[PDB]
Amino acid sequence: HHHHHMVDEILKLKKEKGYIILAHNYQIPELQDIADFVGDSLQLARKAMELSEKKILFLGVDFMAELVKILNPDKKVIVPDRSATCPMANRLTPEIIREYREKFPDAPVVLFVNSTSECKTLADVICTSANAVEVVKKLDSSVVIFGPDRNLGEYVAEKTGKKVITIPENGHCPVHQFNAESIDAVRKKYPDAKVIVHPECPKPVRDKADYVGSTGQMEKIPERDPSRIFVIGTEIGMIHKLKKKFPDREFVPLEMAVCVNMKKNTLENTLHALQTESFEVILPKEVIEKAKKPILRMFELMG
Ligand code: SF4
Ligand SMILES: [Cl-]
Ligand SMILES: [Cl-]
Repeated sequence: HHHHHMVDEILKLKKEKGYIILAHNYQIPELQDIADFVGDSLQLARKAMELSEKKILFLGVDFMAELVKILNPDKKVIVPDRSATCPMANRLTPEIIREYREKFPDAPVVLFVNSTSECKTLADVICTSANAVEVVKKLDSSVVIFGPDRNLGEYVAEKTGKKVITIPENGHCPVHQFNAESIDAVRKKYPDAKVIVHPECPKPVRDKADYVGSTGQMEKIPERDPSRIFVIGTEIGMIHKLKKKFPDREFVPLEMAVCVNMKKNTLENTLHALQTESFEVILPKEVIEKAKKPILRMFELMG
């Protein structure tokens, strides 16, 4: 009854106070269901650019809320838990970027969107899981600096044939460290299922999958693949999203994988956020201006 109370009050306050709710794919299902749009980080930031509303309640982690703010600088962006963050992103530092630029000055700095806003001010181009191959393909250089995810960087090297210098050392997402034995098991249990895993997964997992793709790419695979069962190698929130879009398919987690930071957002603190209209995401004007440069370069490459 309190969830119904909270859901009803959340819906009431968002209309009353003029908020659009954007939720990342990895939010708990109860928050996905009250959001106006559910998607990946860049998808939500670009969706916000289209909106006539000027107030956004963002449900994800801090670098994503900040990406919304960078591309929507004149909108008020609030989050329910100001400590929700990406530990992988936080392991890459300005000092490491500057060190590697000095070592490899002819190598463009390609930063995965899962990166701090401060790191973005130092990057030559931003990329996402879905466009990293195309972005690195179109760059002039046969060598790039790439971070913060080593698995994604090595996947890009495989697909482009280019040299990819990854930073920091052992940059990785703990959520996507499935083991390849999980794929061996599902091949036995569901011999006709299609296995889709994220490019942030380790190479033995990527190489055993039917598809490697971002969450956005996962959402599009059943549009062209009629298989009845998909096994999904990413954070558990995506199962809810996929089942909602394709109710006549079955979606099976490769393993249970939970991002603790994504789960910091709850109905209760989401309600608190609408009641208090906090916590506002604020970036210095200078950070927004500098971080926009590699984001626009990414838009330009994607043509
Ligand atoms: S799922 Fe991994 S990459 Fe995404 S926010 Fe959580 S820790 Fe960071
Ligand atoms: Cl704006
Ligand atoms: Cl993520």
